[PDB]
Amino acid sequence: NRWQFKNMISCTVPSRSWWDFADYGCYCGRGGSGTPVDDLDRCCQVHDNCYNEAEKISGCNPRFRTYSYECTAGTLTCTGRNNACAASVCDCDRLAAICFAGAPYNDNNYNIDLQARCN
Amino acid sequence: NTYQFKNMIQCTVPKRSWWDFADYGCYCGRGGSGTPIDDLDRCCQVHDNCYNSAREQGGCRPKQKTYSYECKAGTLSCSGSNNSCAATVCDCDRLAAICFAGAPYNDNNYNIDLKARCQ
Ligand SMILES: [Ca+2]
Ligand SMILES: [Ca+2]
Repeated sequence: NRWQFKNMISCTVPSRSWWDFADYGCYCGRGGSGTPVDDLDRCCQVHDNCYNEAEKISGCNPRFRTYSYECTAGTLTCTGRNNACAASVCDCDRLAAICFAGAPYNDNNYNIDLQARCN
Repeated sequence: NTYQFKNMIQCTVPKRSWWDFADYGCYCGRGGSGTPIDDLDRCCQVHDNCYNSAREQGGCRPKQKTYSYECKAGTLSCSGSNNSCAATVCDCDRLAAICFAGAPYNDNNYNIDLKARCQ
């Protein structure tokens, strides 16, 4: 669920609150449109697509589906106790939290003007 | 779908671009959490709750479900054709569309610092 995805970000980017990703670029944070401003934003577009697939599973609400994971000294792991939905969702979040850790944070891309830069 | 919800707004609040509401306060877009900054932000929060309830019917996906509405004179109307989901998602947009037309708009509350104002 949404809350768990915050802990994954906490697990791979311990120096950053999850609020720095809440509204960054044209994708990180709700909705999403236009061309990704950078690498970090591209991680979030991918994450959205991922969620969009995970929703094809019957009755699968990514944002609420509580899954089974483990964060060990930096290493994220989706255990096998998850159902097709939870299993998918967990993977969408894991690959996203690692993608953020890999990308560089452009402070000038935090809370940009959506209208001007994302149509 | 959101193309439709975007039309209900364009219909009840013709003096404003839909973008004016895509990034306003803590609930009208990004963030989705905290205390509504004003009468308008509260409209979106209620819209958000409304979508979660509607998300309960299997397959019902608010952002992607098309319904039957008619906008004439500033008076919206969901026709008695929509099915369970369609009928619910529609009523959600309709009530939000109206709300938006009756709630004051504060520029100061547009594109605010989510991290420092929605905790
Ligand atoms: Ca998004
Ligand atoms: Ca913003």
